[PDB]
Amino acid sequence: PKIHYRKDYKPSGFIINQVTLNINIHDQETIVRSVLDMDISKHNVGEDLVFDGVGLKINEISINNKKLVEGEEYTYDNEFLTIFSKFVPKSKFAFSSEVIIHPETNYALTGLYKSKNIIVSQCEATGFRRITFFIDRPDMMAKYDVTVTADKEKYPVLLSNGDKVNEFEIPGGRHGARFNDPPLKPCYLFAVVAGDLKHLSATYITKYTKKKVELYVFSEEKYVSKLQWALECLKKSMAFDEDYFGLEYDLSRLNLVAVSDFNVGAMENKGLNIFNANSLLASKKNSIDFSYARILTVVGHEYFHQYTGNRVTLRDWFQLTLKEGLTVHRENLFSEEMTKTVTTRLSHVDLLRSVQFLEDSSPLSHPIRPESYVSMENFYTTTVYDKGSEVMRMYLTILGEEYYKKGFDIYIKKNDGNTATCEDFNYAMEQAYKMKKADNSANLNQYLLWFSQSGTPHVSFKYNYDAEKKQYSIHVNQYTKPDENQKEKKPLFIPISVGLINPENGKEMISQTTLELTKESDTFVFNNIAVKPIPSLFRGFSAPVYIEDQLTDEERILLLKYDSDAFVRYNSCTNIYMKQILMNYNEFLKAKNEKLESFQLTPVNAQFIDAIKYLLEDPHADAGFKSYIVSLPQDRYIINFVSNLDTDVLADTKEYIYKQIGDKLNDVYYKMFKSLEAKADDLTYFNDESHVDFDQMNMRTLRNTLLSLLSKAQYPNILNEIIEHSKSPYPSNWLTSLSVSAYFDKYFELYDKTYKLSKDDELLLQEWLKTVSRSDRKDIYEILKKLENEVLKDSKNPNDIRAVYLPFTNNLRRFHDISGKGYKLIAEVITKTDKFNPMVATQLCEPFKLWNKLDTKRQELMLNEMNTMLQEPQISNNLKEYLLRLTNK
Ligand SMILES: N[C@@H](c1ccc(-n2cccn2)cc1)P(=O)(O)O
Ligand SMILES: [Mg+2]
Ligand SMILES: [Mg+2]
Ligand SMILES: [Zn+2]
Repeated sequence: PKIHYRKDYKPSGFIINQVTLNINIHDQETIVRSVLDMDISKHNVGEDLVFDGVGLKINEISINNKKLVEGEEYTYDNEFLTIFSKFVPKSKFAFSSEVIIHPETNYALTGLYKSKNIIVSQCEATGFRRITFFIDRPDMMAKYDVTVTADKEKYPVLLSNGDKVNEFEIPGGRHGARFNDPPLKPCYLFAVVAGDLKHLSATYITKYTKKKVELYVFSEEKYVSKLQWALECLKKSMAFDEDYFGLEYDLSRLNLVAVSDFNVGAMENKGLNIFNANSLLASKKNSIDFSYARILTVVGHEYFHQYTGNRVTLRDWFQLTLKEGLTVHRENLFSEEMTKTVTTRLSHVDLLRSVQFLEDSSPLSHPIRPESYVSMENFYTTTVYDKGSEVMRMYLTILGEEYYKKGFDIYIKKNDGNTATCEDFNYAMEQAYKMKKADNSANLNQYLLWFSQSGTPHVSFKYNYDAEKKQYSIHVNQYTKPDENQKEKKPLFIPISVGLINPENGKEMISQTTLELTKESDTFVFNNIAVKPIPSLFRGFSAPVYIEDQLTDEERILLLKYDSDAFVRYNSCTNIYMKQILMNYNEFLKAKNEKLESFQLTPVNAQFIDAIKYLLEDPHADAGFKSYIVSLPQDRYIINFVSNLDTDVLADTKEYIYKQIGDKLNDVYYKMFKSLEAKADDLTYFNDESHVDFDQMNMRTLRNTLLSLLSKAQYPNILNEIIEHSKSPYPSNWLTSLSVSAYFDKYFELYDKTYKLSKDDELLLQEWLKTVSRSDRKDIYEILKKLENEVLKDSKNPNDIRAVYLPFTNNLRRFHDISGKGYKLIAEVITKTDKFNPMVATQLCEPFKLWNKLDTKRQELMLNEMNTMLQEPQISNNLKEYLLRLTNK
C-alpha cells in the first residue's frame, strides 16, 4: 500500500480544462462517455499521462479522435491508466473514453450507485475515478457539461450540477437532460441523481442583491411528506450565513436529495447536496426528537460548505480540516443560535471528550492536519472534524465576534478563488489579531502547532489568595504526553476564558477575561479581589484540553449552583462524579483482586446530592441541563482516566453511584416525571410540520432520563407509568417505553407493540432497531439473533447494519462479556460487511479503538479478534490499513 506524504505535494504536469460527460443508464449497465479537453502545464517534464480509474471496463480510449492500443500505447491495471508519453501531445489536446460501470451491484456506495430505486453518485474523496478516468485530486479544476439519459418511467427526474439546459426524448421509452456548469470545480464536487423523485420547494430572496433562489428538497414518493423540516432548515441556514457572515448564496437553485443507502450523513456537491435519508427526513409521527436537531445540523453543515469547501477550495487532502473543521465550527454556531438551549454546546463538548479524546490517546492518534495517509476512506475522523472545529472555534474566542468576523472576511475575500492551506487561514486570523492588539509585531505563529501536534493537552491549576493584599493568583501548567507523532511536545497557544465567583453571594468579580497561556506555565495575578474567589475555568470549554481544576467538591458544588457559565457548571458536576467514580472503582477492584469477604464503599457526597435536588426542584432551571446532571459521565470519557480498565468493575461502580443517589432522590425524580408531563407532551403543534420547540424536546429528554432511572431502581408501581408512556404519540416516548421495560416482564409485549408502530416507516424501523440493540436485557444475545433472522436478514443498507450492532457495543456488561463472545460477534459482522462496503466495515470497528485501555484479559480477547480479521484473505485495503494502525503492527 502506497503512503502519501504531505511534504511531497507537487502540481500535476497536466491541466484539464473541460469535461463533457454522457452518462447513459441501462437496466444491466451504465455506459459513460467522457471527453476531456486537456493541456500540458508549466510543470510538465515529458512524463507519462496517468489517469485514476478504479473498476472501469474500457470499451475504448482515444487522443484527438484516434483510438489508442492496449499494451503498445497504454496499460490499465484496474486502478491506473498509463498512456506512455511518446503518445501524449505537447499542446492542447482531447482525451476521450467510453467505459462501462454497474451502479446496480455497487454496494460500497462510492462512485455511481443504486439506492433502492434511485441512482446517485458519491465522489468525495476519490469516488469520481469509479465513474470515469480522471486526475482525481482536488486541485484539478475544470468546467463540466453533463448529459444523462435513462428510462423515463423508472427515472423521470434527472439532476446534476449547474443549469439544466436541454431535455429530450429518446426512442425506446428513454429521455435525456443536459446540464452545463461553467464555473470551475474539483471533481469530488460533481454529482448526478436519477429517480422517480417527489419534492417540496420554496423561493428564497437573498438579503443584499435580492436574487431569487429556488430551493428543492427531494425524496422517494413514499416519504415526500417528511421533507418540510429540511426545507425550513435550509432557509434558516441561508439566513444565518447572511446574518452572521454577510454571505449570500451565489446560484439560482439549490437541490437537497434524500437517499436510503449512504455511508455518512451527507455531501456538499455544488447546488446538488445528497443526504442520508436519516439526516433529511422527519415527521412528528414517525421520528424521534433527535432527528430534528440532526437534520438542522446536517442541512446547515452542507449549506455552509458552499463557501468553506466549494468557493474556497482545498489544494490537497491534507488540508481537509480547513474545510471540515471550519464547516463544523460554522454548523455549531448556527445550531447554537437556532436551538437557543445550553445543551447544544454541552452536547458538542460531550462528543469531543468521549469519542475524540479516546481517539487522541489511541494508536490511531493524529494531528488535525496529518503528515501522511494511505486510505482517504479512513481520513474523515472526529479528530479532523471535531477537534478541527474546536481549533477553528478558538480563533473566535481569542479575537471576539467583531475581529473574528473581520479575519474570516479577510480569508474569504482573498481566497474566493482559489485553493488554500491551513496557513492561509492562520494568516487571515493573524491580520485580525494584529488589528485587535493594535500591535503589528503580534503574531499567531505558535497557533500553527494546533494543526501539527497530536494528543490532548492537559492543563492544571494551583491558586493563591492574599487576604491582606486583596491579590489572587492562578498558577497554570500545560503538558501534552509524547506519542508516535512527536517525541517532544511544544507548549500550545491556549486561551482560557475565566470568571471569578464570590462564594458568599454567587456574583462575578471580574469582567470577561481570556488568559492567553503561551508557555509551559504562567502565573496570572489579579488585584483588588475583595474576597477569596472560586475560579470558573475554561468557560464555554474554551480549549480542547483535559482540565484539572484542583478544586474541592465544596467549591465544585458552589460553581454547580451559582456559576453563570453552563459548561463550567456541567464540568464541575462531571469532576465531582469522576472523583467518586475513581474512588469506588479502586475499592471494588481491591475487593475483587483480594477476594475480600467484606469491605467498605465510600458513599456519594451528601451535599452534592443536596445540590442536585436543589437544581431539579428549581422551576426556573433548564430541563436539558437537569438531564445532564443526573447522568454519570459517558463510559468512553471515564476510560481516559483509568488504566487497565475492568469493565465489570466499572459497571458495578456506576451501579453503586446511581443507587446511592436514587435512594435519596427517587421521590423527587417521580414527582418531576409526573409534573413535566403537561408541557413535555403537549400536542398543540403536533400537526404543525414546521413548529419545532427545542425546549419542549429537552423536557421530554428529562422525563425519559428520569423514567429510565426510576425503572432501573424498580420504583414502586413504575410499570404503570411505563405502560401509559407506551401510548404516547411521540416516538421518543414510546421507544423509551420499550427500553425501560427491559427490567419488567412486559418487555416482549412492548417489543411487539412498538415493532408494529415502526415497521412501515424505514427510518422509524431503524430507530426501533437501535432501541432493541441498546436494551438492558440479560437475554440480549438471543434478542440480537432474533433481529438478525426476523428484521435485518441480509440487508446491505448501512443504516440497518449500524442500528442493529453499534448501540449493543455500548452495553458495558454484556458487549464486554469476559468470554469474548461480544468481540467475536462484532468481528464476524465487520468481516461480512467488508465483502461489500469497506467504509462501513471500518466504522463497525469503533468499539475496538479502546482495546489497549482495558484489563489484561479483555485486551487479549480484542487483539485476538483484530488479528483474526487481519488474517482474512479477502480483507479490503481500507479495513486492513485501519486495523494495522490500530493494533500497532
Ligand atoms: N464532506 C462530506 C463528505 C461526504 C463523504 C465522505 N467520504 C469520505 C470517505 C468516503 N466518503 C466525506 C465527506 P461531509 O463532511 O459529510 O459534509
Ligand atoms: Mg466495474
Ligand atoms: Mg430498506
Ligand atoms: Zn463537511
